[PDB]
Amino acid sequence: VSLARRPLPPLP
Amino acid sequence: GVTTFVALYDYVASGETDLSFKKGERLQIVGYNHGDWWLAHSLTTGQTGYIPSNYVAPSD
Repeated sequence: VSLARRPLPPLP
Repeated sequence: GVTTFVALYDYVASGETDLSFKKGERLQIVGYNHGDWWLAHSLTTGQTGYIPSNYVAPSD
């Protein structure tokens, strides 16, 4: 569940 | 409800759970997914791992 809900990376 | 996505950018994964992929790769989502990161399988390279949803768009 945490793996899905992690912060996203910034766009390049 | 689409299951196939295209990578919009190259992405180098940081962790062992995550898939690295290159711009243009076709990716299919695997199983139940929620949140922002989804388990995917690269139709291009055969690799699997979580992908960040902001790096991909629905594709044929």
